[PDB]
Amino acid sequence: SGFLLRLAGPMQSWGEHSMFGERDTLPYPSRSGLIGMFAAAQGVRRGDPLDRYKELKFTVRVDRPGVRLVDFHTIGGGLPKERTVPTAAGERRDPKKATIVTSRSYLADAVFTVAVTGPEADTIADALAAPYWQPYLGRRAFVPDPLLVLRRRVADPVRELVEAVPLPHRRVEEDAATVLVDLIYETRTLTVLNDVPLSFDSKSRRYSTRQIRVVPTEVPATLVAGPGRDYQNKLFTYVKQCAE
RNA sequence: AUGGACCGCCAGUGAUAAGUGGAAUGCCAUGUGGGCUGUCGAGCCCCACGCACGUGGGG
Repeated sequence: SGFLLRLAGPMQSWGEHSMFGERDTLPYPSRSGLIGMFAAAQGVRRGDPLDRYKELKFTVRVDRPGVRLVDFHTIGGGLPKERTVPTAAGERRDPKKATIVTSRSYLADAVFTVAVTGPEADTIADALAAPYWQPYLGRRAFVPDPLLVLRRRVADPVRELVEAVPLPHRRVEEDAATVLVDLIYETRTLTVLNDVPLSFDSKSRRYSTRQIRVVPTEVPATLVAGPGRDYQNKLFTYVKQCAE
C-alpha cells in the first residue's frame, strides 16, 4: 500500500519554530505540513482529532535541494489612518507605524519525492484527487504541482524511490553509475524537530518532537533526465503506466 | 484546512552643459577562340457535296 506524492512547483515553505514576524522554512518537507495537506484534502476542520493520521510513514527522497529565498512581506501599509489590523485593546496605531512587516522565508525551485506508507493511504490518495479545500505546499499562496500524486497505488513505494523514478538533470560523469540522492527516514539520527501534529486549532497549536535521519543513498544513473523538457516528459510517461 | 488562515515597501525625481580625424598616393606592364556543317501521316466531334479517291462549313 501507499502512494508517491511529488512535492514540486514554484515555491515551497514548510515552517517551524517561528511564532513571530520572521518566518523560516526547512530544507525539506515536514510531516506537520503535508499531514495538514492530507487533513485539508479530507475535510477535517481545525480542532478535530487528528488521530487518524497517526501510524503513517514518510520517507522523502530529495531530488534537488533548491535554493532558499527570503520573501519580504509587509501587511497593512498604505491604508488610510482608519484601516489597518487592530490591536488587542482595539486602539489602532498611527498610520506611520500602523503596518506590520514580516519577512517570511521560503524554499524555491526544489522537488521532493515523498513515499507515504499508511493504513489510510488509499482514502488519502483519493482525497488528494478531489479535495474539500485547495491543497497547498507549506502556505496557502504556494500552488502545488499538477502531478501532486505521482503514483496512486504501489506496494513498497520506498523501493520505487530507490529505483525507477525520474530525476532532474544534473552533472553525470562519463559512463558513471551510483549517483547519490539523500532520503530521510524517521542512534544515528540527524536532528529532532517539532513535526508530529497533535492539534491544529488556531486557539492552541500543539506539536511535539520527532526524530529524523538522513541517509544518502545511491541510485543508478539511468534516471537522470536530459538537459531541458526531458524531465517533465519522462515523468509524464512514468505516470502513464499508473493505470497498468 | 499545513509555525499556517488574512496579507501591497511605498508614495519624488533632466545626467547635465563642449568638441574636424587630418594632412599623401598609375595597379600595373602581355595576349586569335579557334578550326566543321542543305531544315527538307492516328487529329476528337457534327453537318453538307461527293466519281467511296476525297472536298469544304461550324465546334
